Amino acid sequence: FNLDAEAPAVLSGPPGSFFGFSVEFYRPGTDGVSVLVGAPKANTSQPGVLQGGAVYLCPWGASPTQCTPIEFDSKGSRLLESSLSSSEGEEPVEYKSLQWFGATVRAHGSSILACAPLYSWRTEKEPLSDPVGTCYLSTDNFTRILEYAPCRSDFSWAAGQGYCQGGFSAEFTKTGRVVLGGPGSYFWQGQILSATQEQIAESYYPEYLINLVQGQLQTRQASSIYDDSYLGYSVAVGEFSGDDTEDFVAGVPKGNLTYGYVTILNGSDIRSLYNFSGEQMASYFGYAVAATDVNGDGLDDLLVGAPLLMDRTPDGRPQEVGRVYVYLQHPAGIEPTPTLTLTGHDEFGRFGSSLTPLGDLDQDGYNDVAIGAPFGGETQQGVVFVFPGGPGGLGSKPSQVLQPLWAASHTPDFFGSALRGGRDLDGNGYPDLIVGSFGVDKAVVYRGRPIVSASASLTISFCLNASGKHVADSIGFTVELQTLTQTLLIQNGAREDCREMIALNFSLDPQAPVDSHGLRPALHYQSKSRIED
Amino acid sequence: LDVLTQSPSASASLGNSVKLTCTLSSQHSTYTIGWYQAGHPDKAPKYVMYLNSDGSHNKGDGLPDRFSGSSSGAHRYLSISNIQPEDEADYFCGSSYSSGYVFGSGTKVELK
Amino acid sequence: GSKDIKKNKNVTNRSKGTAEKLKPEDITQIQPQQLVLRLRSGEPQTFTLKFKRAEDYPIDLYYLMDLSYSMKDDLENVKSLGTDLMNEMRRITSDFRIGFGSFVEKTVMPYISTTPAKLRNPCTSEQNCTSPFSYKNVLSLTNKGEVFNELVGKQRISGNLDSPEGGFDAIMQVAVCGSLIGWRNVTRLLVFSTDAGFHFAGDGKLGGIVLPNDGQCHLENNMYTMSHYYDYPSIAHLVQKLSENNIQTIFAVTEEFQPVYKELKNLIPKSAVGTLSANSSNVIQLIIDAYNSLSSEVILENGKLSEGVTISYKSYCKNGVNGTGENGRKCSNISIGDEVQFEISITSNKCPKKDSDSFKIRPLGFTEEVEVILQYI
Amino acid sequence: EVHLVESGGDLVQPGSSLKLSCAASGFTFSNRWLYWVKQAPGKGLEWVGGLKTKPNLYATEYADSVKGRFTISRDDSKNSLYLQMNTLRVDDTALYYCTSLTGMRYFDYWGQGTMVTVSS
Ligand SMILES: *[C@@H]1O[C@H](CO)[C@@H](O[C@@H]2O[C@H](CO)[C@@H](O[C@@H]3O[C@H](CO[C@H]4O[C@H](CO[C@H]5O[C@H](CO)[C@@H](O)[C@H](O)[C@@H]5O)[C@@H](O)[C@H](O[C@H]5O[C@H](CO)[C@@H](O)[C@H](O)[C@@H]5O)[C@@H]4O)[C@@H](O)[C@H](O[C@H]4O[C@H](CO)[C@@H](O)[C@H](O)[C@@H]4O)[C@@H]3O)[C@H](O)[C@H]2NC(C)=O)[C@H](O)[C@H]1NC(C)=O
Ligand SMILES: *[C@@H]1O[C@H](CO)[C@@H](O[C@@H]2O[C@H](CO)[C@@H](O[C@@H]3O[C@H](CO)[C@@H](O)[C@H](O[C@H]4O[C@H](CO)[C@@H](O)[C@H](O)[C@@H]4O)[C@@H]3O)[C@H](O)[C@H]2NC(C)=O)[C@H](O)[C@H]1NC(C)=O
Ligand SMILES: *[C@@H]1O[C@H](CO)[C@@H](O[C@@H]2O[C@H](CO)[C@@H](O[C@@H]3O[C@H](CO)[C@@H](O)[C@H](O)[C@@H]3O)[C@H](O)[C@H]2NC(C)=O)[C@H](O)[C@H]1NC(C)=O
Ligand SMILES: *[C@@H]1O[C@H](CO)[C@@H](O[C@@H]2O[C@H](CO)[C@@H](O[C@@H]3O[C@H](CO)[C@@H](O)[C@H](O)[C@@H]3O)[C@H](O)[C@H]2NC(C)=O)[C@H](O)[C@H]1NC(C)=O
Ligand SMILES: *[C@@H]1O[C@H](CO)[C@@H](O[C@@H]2O[C@H](CO)[C@@H](O[C@@H]3O[C@H](CO)[C@@H](O)[C@H](O)[C@@H]3O)[C@H](O)[C@H]2NC(C)=O)[C@H](O)[C@H]1NC(C)=O
Ligand SMILES: *[C@@H]1O[C@H](CO)[C@@H](O[C@@H]2O[C@H](CO)[C@@H](O[C@@H]3O[C@H](CO)[C@@H](O)[C@H](O)[C@@H]3O)[C@H](O)[C@H]2NC(C)=O)[C@H](O)[C@H]1NC(C)=O
Ligand SMILES: *[C@@H]1O[C@H](CO)[C@@H](O[C@@H]2O[C@H](CO)[C@@H](O)[C@H](O)[C@H]2NC(C)=O)[C@H](O)[C@H]1NC(C)=O
Ligand SMILES: *[C@@H]1O[C@H](CO)[C@@H](O[C@@H]2O[C@H](CO)[C@@H](O)[C@H](O)[C@H]2NC(C)=O)[C@H](O)[C@H]1NC(C)=O
Ligand SMILES: *[C@@H]1O[C@H](CO)[C@@H](O[C@@H]2O[C@H](CO)[C@@H](O)[C@H](O)[C@H]2NC(C)=O)[C@H](O)[C@H]1NC(C)=O
Ligand SMILES: *[C@@H]1O[C@H](CO)[C@@H](O[C@@H]2O[C@H](CO)[C@@H](O)[C@H](O)[C@H]2NC(C)=O)[C@H](O)[C@H]1NC(C)=O
Ligand SMILES: *[C@@H]1O[C@H](CO)[C@@H](O)[C@H](O)[C@H]1NC(C)=O
Ligand SMILES: [Ca+2]
Ligand SMILES: [Ca+2]
Ligand SMILES: [Ca+2]
Ligand SMILES: [Ca+2]
Ligand SMILES: [Ca+2]
Ligand SMILES: [Ca+2]
Ligand SMILES: [Ca+2]
Repeated sequence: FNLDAEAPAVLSGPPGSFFGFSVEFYRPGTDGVSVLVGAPKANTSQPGVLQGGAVYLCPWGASPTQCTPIEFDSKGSRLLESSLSSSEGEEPVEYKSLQWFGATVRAHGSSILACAPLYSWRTEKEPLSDPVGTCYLSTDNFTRILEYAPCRSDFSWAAGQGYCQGGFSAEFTKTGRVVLGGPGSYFWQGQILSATQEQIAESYYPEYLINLVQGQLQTRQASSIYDDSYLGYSVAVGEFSGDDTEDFVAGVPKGNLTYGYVTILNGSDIRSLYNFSGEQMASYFGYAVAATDVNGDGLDDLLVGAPLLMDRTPDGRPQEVGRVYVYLQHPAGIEPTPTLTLTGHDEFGRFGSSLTPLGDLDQDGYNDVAIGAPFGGETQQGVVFVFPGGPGGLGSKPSQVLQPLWAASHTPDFFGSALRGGRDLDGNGYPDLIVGSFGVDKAVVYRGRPIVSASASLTISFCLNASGKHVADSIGFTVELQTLTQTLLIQNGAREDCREMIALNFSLDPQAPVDSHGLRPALHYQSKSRIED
Repeated sequence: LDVLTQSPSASASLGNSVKLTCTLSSQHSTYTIGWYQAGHPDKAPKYVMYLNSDGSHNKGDGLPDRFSGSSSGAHRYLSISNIQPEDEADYFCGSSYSSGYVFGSGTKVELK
Repeated sequence: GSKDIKKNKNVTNRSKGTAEKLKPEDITQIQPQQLVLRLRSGEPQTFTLKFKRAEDYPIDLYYLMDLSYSMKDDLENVKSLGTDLMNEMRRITSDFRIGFGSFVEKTVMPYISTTPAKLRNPCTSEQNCTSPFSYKNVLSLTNKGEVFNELVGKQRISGNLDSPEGGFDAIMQVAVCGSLIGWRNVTRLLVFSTDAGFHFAGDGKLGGIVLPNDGQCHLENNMYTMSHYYDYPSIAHLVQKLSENNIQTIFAVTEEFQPVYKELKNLIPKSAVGTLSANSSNVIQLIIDAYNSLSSEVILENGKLSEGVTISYKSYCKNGVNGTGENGRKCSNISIGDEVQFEISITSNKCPKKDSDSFKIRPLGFTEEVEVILQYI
Repeated sequence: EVHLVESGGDLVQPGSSLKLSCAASGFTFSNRWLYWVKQAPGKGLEWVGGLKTKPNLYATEYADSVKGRFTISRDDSKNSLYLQMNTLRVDDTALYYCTSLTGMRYFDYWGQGTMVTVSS
């Protein structure tokens, strides 16, 4: 169906960099529109830093689709003031080597948040190797870049925030509030951790590595019975409280005696509103979370991924085949149990490692969803499945399946391990999709085709009538009577077109001209392409 | 802007506990505050502690460990566990905000 | 439809004495070893197999131990299993062999404190811990019980940062390393001894580890190399590799972690859980109670069916208790020298492109099989 | 160690102007934000204003009781901070303390402030 899968645009980064680990749209609009791609293991022009990571800007509308790295940071690792003051000689406070910068990339307007969840530091008091998080926030198109490291604090070891790994997951709300997950706080209880770009800017005191973002929200420490839960392994945002301010969805994949759970935290406060819990022990429920209105009721519906889920075959053999759980929101609340569940078909395929909204991909009235299986397909390179929106929620079977056009190799591709959708790159009025594939150091861009709606009838004569959203003025059709065959241009604004002289069968002309954007129209579902008397 | 509210006095017998309170503005109920001890005869203030919305605190480098802090919504507390003569002082609450700093009106701690 | 039983060599008589003890290939416990079934469209075809638990089938035991610091007093009590367990097993079988291996965690940055001091000694300075490791195969299976006491008595305890431990990529290596561990075609018992929860797949992502476990042997100099490169296995990959390699797992775990391992038991077929004493002082009776639970039950697996074929089971057990459906694969209370019956119905919905295919029905925990050969009419 | 030392306290008529100075020692003065806090002769602390470092463009802040009347300045080559006070009120009588903010926004070091006595 609607994504142009026969010739998508392929971006490629340095070999062995993990380019395509995280992906995003930047400045989606009439001008400046670009793709951002993270490369966690890339090399960087920073003094004494090995595999520090990178983020690549890949401008759209350039036909070779070239990519250039962004310097969020350009310094080496900082030094201990006591050491550079001492006859013993200098030592680092920081360990930027192998930090995984660009393992999370997010953008909102002209601002970009890029995070390094394997960053760690020597606390300035005593020798430690604490994997606190760090992120760099760019504001006003690289006019200013700010280090945000909210778990880097005086609470410095695994028992406090010292292992937090903040920016292991991240989001921006509709107003531009930064939201982070850090799965390692308080003996791996984990934490959600949120500030506005105005607070992050007002906090700026670069001489201090432990610093206050006054007014920041964060979830409290709980009793030791909650340890090893991993809260904030994944985060998403949607309006679930019924107020004006989006509410943070977060994944707890090891919580609840290793069954896993998902929590919705309210915006404005950070207090819990609803909880959903996993079907099976050590199925990774909350590996991925998403929120979008899939039935068009006006309310965000929750989606949750459990990639490791088992079932058994009708034969009786067990298999790892991941599951995605869907929970529609009603005006009374969200139900504590799934309204639909989708299951994978490939053993070890990991269906539900990735979720994204597509917006309304086919302009049908309902938001569609893409779901990834990083090890799916007949040669285990990976797959992406498009599931259609509709009045009952998602359809239970996909409207499209996306797969690599390149051949298999000595190591996995992880195609569909990262997804971003629901913005429009070429500006044709249909949403587009970016797929990450970091095992080959690639990312792939799939574009929504224009949709034509059509009708025709026999009147022994025959008549034709066709129109479509954002389609050109004249639409090319080809027609067969069963014999006579014809090719016609039908105007998109017409009432009808008709001919004087069984079955009538038609299609969009396969050799008709390519549109201004480089695409051809798709004929919509139903639309009765054949009539017989 | 940020308003910090303190009671003018608190008291306890030598060897009993004291709790001071400082209340933040309801718009600013999640802000982190510093505590200062400053009543010693015409001497400059001394940083005691800072205290977070969640109750987490960190003490100054020389503080006797009798001092500890806790939080409840907009309220912030300093607890002194067993009052010595050297705990008899003014204690000032204080909060940084987007365009400056503000101090509470101070609480005197008295032996009885 | 028609059927023909081709081999039908009898299950063993109850053994007369020590004068000629049988080899584990000569002992027969499942009755028809091969038969051919002519299937015809939608017609169901039923056959029956008998099972009989043999008198003295050999045992291999691998003891796999958590060597994090809280197991220090456990290790002091475990030094003597290589003679005490050899003695208490001498009433259970003529042939028994014992092996030892030990685990801690992945040796990478979230799971271990990575300062030069905590790499040399993972613990507080008064505790003499060795540096961390993922898995050691200390002693491949042997009948020389005093070599277990010797080698296990000279191991040194280690330490780790996060509470759940890296035991699942030690279970994987014990299953898939075969001839390095030294396993025979006998009952393979794995004792997994620990006082913490388990790391599983997706926990590698916090350390930047994203390749799934391939489930292959990576031992060099008896150490597991590449724990930094492959993620932990999922339960669904251990379910596969334990069942494929005939291994029956005893989770000998402390009283705190019973409610997690009691559910890992429900996922991993033909496995058992015991309540370990804080100092492993009950180990010999824990293993023997668990072995009696593992050994007194049968479960029938089958190989993958071809397209449109279907299978179902009925089971007839001791004291007249029976079963049907997926419960028809099970049978229980099977005493030494006791006998059991199953009836199994094949069915088809198609005529495939080839006139035949075949598949094996087999008791979990054993290499003995019935081959069913299908002829499509 | 880590001293701050205020100078320039005096008795002056209302409507006059006065210059207060503070010298730092034992810490890197160009790496800390410095601040003025007054205390009137029987009253609680009041923040007067402050002045950031070079990466924060030497930005400067003042209380509404003080805006447009006073001005704060810095010399990182002299390890020294200044307050210029103009059109003094009788309300400006206080001990003026010189002090430093940490990253966690607490005053770690204080001097021992100069008395200013604005009186006829
Ligand atoms: C979705 O699911 C999640 C679970 O997966 C669920 O969240 C859990 O919900 C329960 C119930 O709400 C939580 O348990 C409660 O936690 C309360 C807070 O505990 C901490 O703070 C306590 C109060 O002191 C702090 O806060 C006060 C504020 O007033 C402040 O003054 C203090 O200075 C301080 O800052 C504290 O007492 C408590 O102590 C425990 O933890 C500390 C370590 O931090 C430990 O040292 C203590 O020994 C102790 O174990 C903790 O610090 C708590 O107040 C509350 O208490 C109730 O239970 C006790 C008995 O257990 C009663 O005596 C008491 O009267 C109360 O009834 C209770 O323990 C739990 O923490 C959540 N887990 C999380 C967040 O992970 C969500 O609610 C679900 N959402 C839904 C259903 O929609
Ligand atoms: C927001 O920030 C981004 C990132 O900087 C910025 O995108 C960049 O804009 C610059 C300026 O247009 C681009 O620089 C161009 O690079 C190409 C080669 O790749 C050159 O051929 C271009 O030459 C033109 O501009 C030169 C300026 O020195 C002229 O001398 C020359 O004659 C040409 O006129 C030019 O140097 C850069 O490639 C992009 N980078 C990417 C990947 O987009 C964006 O423009 C900013 N948007 C704003 C300010 O709104
Ligand atoms: C970032 O830079 C580092 C360092 O240059 C790159 O690491 C280097 O990778 C190469 C090529 O594989 C290594 O050379 C190879 O060595 C092996 C033997 O170890 C040999 O078989 C080959 O013939 C070969 O030359 C090299 O050792 C290694 N160096 C270091 C310091 O690690 C790395 O690939 C770069 N990463 C990215 C993302 O660009
Ligand atoms: C998500 O968080 C927001 C913010 O806390 C919640 O909205 C809050 O709701 C409470 C209770 O209604 C409001 O208290 C108010 O007090 C004033 C008097 O001071 C009273 O006049 C109001 O009618 C109300 O009782 C609070 O102001 C309000 N805060 C905001 C920012 O609107 C919201 O309820 C939470 N999510 C849900 C819906 O559970
Ligand atoms: C391992 O743990 C077991 C069980 O916790 C320990 O067993 C205990 O052994 C002690 C000896 O240190 C026994 O104590 C003695 O009991 C007798 C009779 O009550 C008394 O007269 C002695 O003075 C002494 O207290 C104890 O009864 C026994 N049971 C328990 C649970 O304590 C065992 O010692 C531990 N160590 C090893 C290496 O086995
Ligand atoms: C569960 O399954 C077993 C096995 O099919 C059933 O055993 C059946 O029991 C009946 C009644 O005893 C047998 O009929 C009679 O058996 C006696 C000996 O037990 C014999 O002397 C009579 O001449 C007559 O055959 C039947 O043969 C026997 N079938 C088999 C194959 O053992 C049992 O009844 C079932 N019980 C349940 C749970 O319904
Ligand atoms: C954690 O997961 C367990 C298992 O799913 C939950 O226990 C279940 O509770 C639901 C609702 O009562 C039942 O329908 C299931 O049958 C229960 N399953 C089991 C295994 O007992 C438990 O409620 C969950 N806790 C949380 C986080 O809500
Ligand atoms: C109208 O119908 C005819 C018959 O299906 C189509 O002609 C065949 O279409 C199929 C499927 O596209 C092709 O594989 C054949 O090669 C075509 N040739 C024939 C006649 O067998 C024709 O494409 C249809 N065209 C329109 C205008 O709808
Ligand atoms: C911790 O234990 C190890 C092993 O026993 C000790 O190292 C041994 O020390 C003895 C006595 O000095 C030597 O004979 C061995 O050759 C050493 N072997 C090793 C491991 O190198 C180590 O000294 C002990 N440390 C503490 C804290 O007591
Ligand atoms: C245990 O049983 C397995 C399976 O029967 C044996 O493996 C087979 O051994 C024969 C003879 O070497 C080979 O021809 C087969 O290809 C092997 N198949 C498998 C499963 O690999 C194994 O040799 C037996 N080992 C013992 C201890 O008897
Ligand atoms: C086995 O049979 C005996 C009776 O002979 C009975 O007491 C025992 O409970 C049975 N065990 C089970 C239920 O497997
Ligand atoms: Ca809301
Ligand atoms: Ca909806
Ligand atoms: Ca749609
Ligand atoms: Ca488009
Ligand atoms: Ca332990
Ligand atoms: Ca112990
Ligand atoms: Ca561990």
